[PDB]
Amino acid sequence: GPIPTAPRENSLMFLSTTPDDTVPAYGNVRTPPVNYLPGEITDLLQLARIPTLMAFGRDAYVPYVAVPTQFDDKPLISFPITLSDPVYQNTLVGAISSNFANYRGCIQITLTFCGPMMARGKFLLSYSPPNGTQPQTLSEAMQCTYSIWDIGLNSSWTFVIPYISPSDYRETRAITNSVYSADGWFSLHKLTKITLPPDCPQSPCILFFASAGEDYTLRLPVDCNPSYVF
Amino acid sequence: NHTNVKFLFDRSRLLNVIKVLEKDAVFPRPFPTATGTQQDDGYFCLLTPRPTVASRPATRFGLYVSPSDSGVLANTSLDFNFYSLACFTYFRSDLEVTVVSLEPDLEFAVGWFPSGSEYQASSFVYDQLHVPYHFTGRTPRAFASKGGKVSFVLPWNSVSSVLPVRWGGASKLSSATRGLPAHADWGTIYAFIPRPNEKKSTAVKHVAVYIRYKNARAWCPSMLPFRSYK
Amino acid sequence: NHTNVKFLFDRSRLLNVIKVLEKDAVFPRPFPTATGTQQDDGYFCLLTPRPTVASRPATRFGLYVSPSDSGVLANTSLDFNFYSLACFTYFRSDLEVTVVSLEPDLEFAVGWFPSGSEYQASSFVYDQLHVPYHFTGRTPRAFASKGGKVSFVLPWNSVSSVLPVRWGGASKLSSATRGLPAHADWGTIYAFIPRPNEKKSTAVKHVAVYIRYKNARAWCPSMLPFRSYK
Amino acid sequence: NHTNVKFLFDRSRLLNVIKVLEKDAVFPRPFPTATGTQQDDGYFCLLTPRPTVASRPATRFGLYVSPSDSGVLANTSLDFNFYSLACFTYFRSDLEVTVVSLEPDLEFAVGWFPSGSEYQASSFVYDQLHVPYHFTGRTPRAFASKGGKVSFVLPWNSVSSVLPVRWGGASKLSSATRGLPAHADWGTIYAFIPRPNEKKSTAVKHVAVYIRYKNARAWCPSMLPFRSYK
Amino acid sequence: SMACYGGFDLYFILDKSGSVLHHWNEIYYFVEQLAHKFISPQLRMSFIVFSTRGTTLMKLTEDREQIRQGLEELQKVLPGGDTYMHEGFERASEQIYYENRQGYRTASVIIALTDGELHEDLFFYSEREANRSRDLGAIVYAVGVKDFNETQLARIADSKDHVFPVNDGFQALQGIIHSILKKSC
Amino acid sequence: VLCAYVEDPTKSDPPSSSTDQPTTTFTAIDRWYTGRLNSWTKAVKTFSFQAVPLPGAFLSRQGGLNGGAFTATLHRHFLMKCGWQVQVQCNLTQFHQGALLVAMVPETTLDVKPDGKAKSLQELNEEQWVEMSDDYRTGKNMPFQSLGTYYRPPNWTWGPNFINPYQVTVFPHQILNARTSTSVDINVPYIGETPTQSSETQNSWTLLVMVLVPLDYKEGATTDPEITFSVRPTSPYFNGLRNRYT
Ligand SMILES: [Mg+2]
Repeated sequence: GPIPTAPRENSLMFLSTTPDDTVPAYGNVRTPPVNYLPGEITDLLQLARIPTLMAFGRDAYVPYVAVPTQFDDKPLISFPITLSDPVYQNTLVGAISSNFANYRGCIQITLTFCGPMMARGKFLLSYSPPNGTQPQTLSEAMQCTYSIWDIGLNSSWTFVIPYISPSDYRETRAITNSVYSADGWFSLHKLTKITLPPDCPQSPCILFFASAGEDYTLRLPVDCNPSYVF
Repeated sequence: NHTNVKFLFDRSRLLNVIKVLEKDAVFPRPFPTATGTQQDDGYFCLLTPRPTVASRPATRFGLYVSPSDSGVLANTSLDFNFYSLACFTYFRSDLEVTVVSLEPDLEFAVGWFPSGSEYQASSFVYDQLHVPYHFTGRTPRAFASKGGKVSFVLPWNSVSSVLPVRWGGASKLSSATRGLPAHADWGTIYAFIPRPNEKKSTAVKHVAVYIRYKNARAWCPSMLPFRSYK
Repeated sequence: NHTNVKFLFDRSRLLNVIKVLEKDAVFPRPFPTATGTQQDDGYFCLLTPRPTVASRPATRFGLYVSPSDSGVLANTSLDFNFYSLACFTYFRSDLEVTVVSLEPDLEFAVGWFPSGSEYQASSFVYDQLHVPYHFTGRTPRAFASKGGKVSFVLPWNSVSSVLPVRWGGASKLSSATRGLPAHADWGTIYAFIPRPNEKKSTAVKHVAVYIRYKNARAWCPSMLPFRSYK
Repeated sequence: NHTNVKFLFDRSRLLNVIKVLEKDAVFPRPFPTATGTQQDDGYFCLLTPRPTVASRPATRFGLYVSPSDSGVLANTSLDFNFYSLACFTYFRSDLEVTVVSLEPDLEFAVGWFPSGSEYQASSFVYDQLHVPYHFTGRTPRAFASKGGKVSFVLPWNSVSSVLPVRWGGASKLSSATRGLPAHADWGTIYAFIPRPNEKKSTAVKHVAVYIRYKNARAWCPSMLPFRSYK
Repeated sequence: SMACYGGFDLYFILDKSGSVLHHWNEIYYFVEQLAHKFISPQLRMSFIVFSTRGTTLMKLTEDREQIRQGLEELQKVLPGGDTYMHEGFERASEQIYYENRQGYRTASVIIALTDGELHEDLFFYSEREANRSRDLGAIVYAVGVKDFNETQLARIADSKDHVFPVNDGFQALQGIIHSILKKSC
Repeated sequence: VLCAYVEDPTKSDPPSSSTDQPTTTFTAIDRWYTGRLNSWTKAVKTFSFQAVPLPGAFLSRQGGLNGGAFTATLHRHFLMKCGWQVQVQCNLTQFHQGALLVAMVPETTLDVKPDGKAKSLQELNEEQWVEMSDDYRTGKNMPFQSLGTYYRPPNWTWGPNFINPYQVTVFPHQILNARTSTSVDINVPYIGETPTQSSETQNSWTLLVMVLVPLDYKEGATTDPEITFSVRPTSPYFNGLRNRYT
């Protein structure tokens, strides 16, 4: 006879993200084949790992950092490492990951010195953990995690920003995210004063990228910000 | 694997809020449309994440800022939750449509006709009642209960192999047909109250169309939309 | 095994009686809130056994004894059946939310956004109707039938490893942020009538939020609350 | 295999919009019918893709262009979605009938009697109420819920081996019985409100009859109808 | 009219499309030369721009502090977008109708600009909204920045005589705004 | 040589949307096609790009890009299906600084006037470098539909063929730096919504030279480097033989 079924309390409820199919209406359709198209994106972490340009206030922002010839004991640029920060809005790290809720991995800033060929000098690349006050002095930059980038064979340096966090994942749209302030600070410092040859232009430009590490992982898709369309 | 393309676009989201038919419709005449054309506007939901206008595929997306009285306003739809996470060029998937009523205790019914076909726009006189020709057909006309929800999964029916998220060619000849794909749609739906035309009411009943992309496949990595700095 | 921790907290109980949204909400601005801020109060249920105030995590629990007219009263929630049997410090479990209507024959709908994310607070003009941006999204917006109940099980989404039943640190810096965990929540829900904003009614419809802790795990044995001797 | 005959006709489509009985019917008297015959017209749906008139099999199909007042109009039915794809002569299939109400919250009930049988047209007085003789019988009288849909699959019951889509013989003797098959039908249905005759209302409630041809088999390739050139 | 205009108005309806992309500085120098000249505080002027959103950039005000703050906005308007000249006229017609609810007989003067002219159906609503602005009691002057069609801007203005090229525009409108000012109160 | 999406973009099957034999070759297939492109100066701002549509360049002859007997084969076949191979040279000396971004953008309308139809050859000489305005970032200049006098024209605020200028390095790209290389080498396969698109009206790829760092050189030093390019189709498959296009 009839199978006696007791329907549950969520009967006749259309839930949006129900992980199950529905009734096919117009089945038995042979779709045309798509074997000819190359480069199928199986996973959107194939595009967080592609290095895309950052932005810098000096709606006309600048992907590079000008390098003034004045030697000084303060950072040449120092932006905080937060994926809601407006130096990451138009990357592919901070634009994919802003539409999610949690991340875990290593942001990988790829540098590119776009100055002349016979430039010689060193740069210091200090990532700081989130402290109560932003590090400015080069002495305050040596004590953090650093790596010295020379303009030698390395006209392109990929400084892997570490993942140091009291939780397994981080809130990806949050200014604070943690204890008191701003989640860290990358800071490109100039270490020795830069020898630019004459009849070659002074004030070179260093071009910054922002990719993601191989262990970069995301979680919990949220409804995105639809304010790209206005 | 929450960044998985088959997992990320596999969830329901709003597309368009279309009006419910209460008579035999006149499908919106193709562009350009001169004044005085008696037709039925905004009753059809062209099932595509790409921007639409007047239930036909559009090049750009356009909303209204100061909708004054002169002219007929046009139902322009867009999938806001798609393009902010559509960092790719091509996208073939099987659509899952859910039509939720926005009228208290509405008995509606959802027609459909495939990509490339057209609405059947007339009426036959059954028992001295104008029963229109969208009650019948070889295409799915799913019927809702009084206060229920219509749900079915549609196949990739179009003659294109994939749907271009970004397209640069010309469907017809040039001069303002650039970037306008013709066969990028899973079809078109429309809601109709299953009563004949002499029982046409006076109120204008709306209905909402949801979309789930079953078995999403994306190709050719591309950009994400530009976020402003204001 | 009725004292089993996985068995004892695995049952439904009341958390909060929140009001149902009828327009695009303004999420409650963070503390302190000055007067004259136009916002929407008490419409959001911060899903946490810890005490809340204004849909944000609170240090203490506070009810009202003589609720006079001056000021805006605040929806303070607490899980009374939890802390009387919470003789422990940490508690990770997967939440099961059930949203029961407290209005005769109500068609409502339950949004959600994860721990750390935020409400999407605007509206898009679909067909000259202000449809808000909480009808869409990548997060579960479950829809109820006319007179039905919304039920789903939410995972442990937060970036904390466990939820501190008792916490003694400081989330931000000190001076009244002691004992206030920031990422101890399964998220936040909110009820909305699935009609556009021009069909906003005048009555203020409530709804009730139940909670079941699936797969409860408790750590670090601690105290139970003090029972008076009067 | 979308051109498969077993697949193509295996889908629901409209046949007739018949009126719902509210008393003991008088079945329409056979042709010719003189004036003054008290009977009940158009309440019966002769389940056949061939053209009908007055719930009896017809030679031609005929609609009304200017339906003036003199005379009784006749419910003429035809399967429009059949003959445009019926490029054959014979067609045996098992019918699946679905009776959808065209009245808001109607409790109806669908009788049936096989190919060759006849309606039982009288009433027995149960408890001083005229209960008609179509509430009982050995044939399926399916009952609908308040606002529900009646659906069942009927077998190929007729004494003909197949249904002639095109027929050229004479069922009775000649002189206007050419091309009129007598036993080409799955039977006849009719809707009745399951209340006795003293509770006969005043409104004239309609109902719609759908048809699905389960296990379609077609023989003897023949023509398709002539499309005009205007 | 017989009676003098108790209030006098002036509407700068400025194209900021991608067709005026190299000529905005010529347009802004034309607006400033009509704004910093007519220093009379009886003049209530308004700055209307249109590319895609017909936007009132400065409301109908008279004081020279807000106008100088408004000209700081026009100097940084980047040209870009389509040409919706019908939405530059709706911002005028939603201010003439708002200022016809007093009792005075005022005068509204409309100054419209285009380098690259409009599409076929964008011109139709712009012809309709200029008729909407003329029926509310305004006078339309289609000032022409570089190469355009004299016939097309004649449908927008009152006649073909009201259309002026911009190199003759300040030569013309120096006495045309002043034409009402020698008839006004 | 920056291959795109595969190890070998020369590998290409014939299209499955034809019943005839494809014209797999023509009279000179192992030769390049060199065309001029506008010179890069100091006044070029950041992100001022310059697009070369393929095969839109063989027809309009953008910068003297003479197609020889490839344009005269493209005009005599309906469906065309090839993978491109560009090579942009620019004589960056030691005395220059700056960095071009040479990419192959899939399916964009960057040769289209944000205010009309398609660009001419004189208008590509007047502006010399297309400035990245708000229109090209928001896609607000792909050509709007003529809706007609009936429908009120909506305020077009977005179009999906934008450029996010900070994300152009997702494409097949090589950065033409001042001190690593002087020329790029990009090789891309066929893509498209169909297994083969049209010939006269396809824009499946687009050569794109974008200035990331503005050019700076000392006065009296080497001035204003020229930009050339060399497009060459790899394994084309011409279908639908007919006479010359009208
Ligand atoms: Mg223009």
